[PDB]
Amino acid sequence: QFAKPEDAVKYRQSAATLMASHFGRMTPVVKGQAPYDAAQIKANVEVLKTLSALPWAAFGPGTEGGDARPEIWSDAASFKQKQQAFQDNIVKLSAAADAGDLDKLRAAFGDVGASCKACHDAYRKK
Amino acid sequence: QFAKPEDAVKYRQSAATLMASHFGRMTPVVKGQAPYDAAQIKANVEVLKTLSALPWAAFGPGTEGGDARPEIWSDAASFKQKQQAFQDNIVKLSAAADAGDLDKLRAAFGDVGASCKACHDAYRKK
Ligand code: HEC
Ligand code: HEC
Repeated sequence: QFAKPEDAVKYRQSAATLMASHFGRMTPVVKGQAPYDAAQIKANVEVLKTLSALPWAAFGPGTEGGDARPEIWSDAASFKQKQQAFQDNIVKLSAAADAGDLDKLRAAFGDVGASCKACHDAYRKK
Repeated sequence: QFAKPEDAVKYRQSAATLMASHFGRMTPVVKGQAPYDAAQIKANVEVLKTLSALPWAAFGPGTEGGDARPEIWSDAASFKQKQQAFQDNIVKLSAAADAGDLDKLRAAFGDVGASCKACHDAYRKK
């Protein structure tokens, strides 16, 4: 869907911006500093689920650039494993949210965050 | 969810970027220049539906900036009418996509595009 590689870069950076907001805005909830409203979090995690599927299609062939490492493309199966595992962790977060289980939400949230960081450590330029 | 107004601006601009991609990537389909796969479009319009609900919450109080006109806030009911009407047009696009009705999709697509433009004309700085 991208006329030029720059358009893919802009897309995936914007998807990442939205994911960071929808994930990070729950930090105060998981820490107990903001109240836990199960319906609110369920809805927010549904948005995050949709968003968290979006970046990967924007690392398509020829879309090199931004702060994306070339090993994303040269090690395609490994990068895929990381994004699929991240979305697996998102599924677990969804299950926790859908159940209205705060303890499960905290745990799942931590696992998601670790998966974001693990990918950035390997595949995002400093 | 925004620590500073700049964070709201960044969010809504990123949501707009993603909406522009998910809407605009259908242009070749509506024009017949790319093939129509009903399932593909149904899925894409579901993503667009999710995205198209997102910008409005990021024009919250104190989030003035970017290319957002101040009349967004001083005429709150009027701006609301425009975003609600836009999402109404998105619902019509969803119905067309879900039905697998290409003629209905073309028509709905045009109405959505007109709604984007009508808001920008009134509420987005040149
Ligand atoms: C690999 C499988 C990733 C996972 C999982 C997550 N992110 Fe990511 N992120 C990744 C890359 C390769 C890049 C660079 C993209 C580019 O072309 O520049 C990013 C970037 C970000 C950014 C910065 C966006 C920008 O402003 O330019 C943010 C804020 C970000 N990523 C956040 C984020 C979060 C919150 C994640 C988990 C919920 C997450 N990312 C996962 C690769 C990967
Ligand atoms: C008002 C109800 C709007 C509707 C409907 C749509 N858009 Fe919009 N858009 C609006 C404003 C007020 C702004 C400026 C935001 C800011 O603070 O700068 C925008 C911006 C955009 C942009 C530019 C984003 C950027 O790169 O900075 C794009 C690409 C955009 N809008 C696209 C877009 C599309 C495709 C829409 C319909 C599907 C649409 N917008 C509707 C206000 C409104």
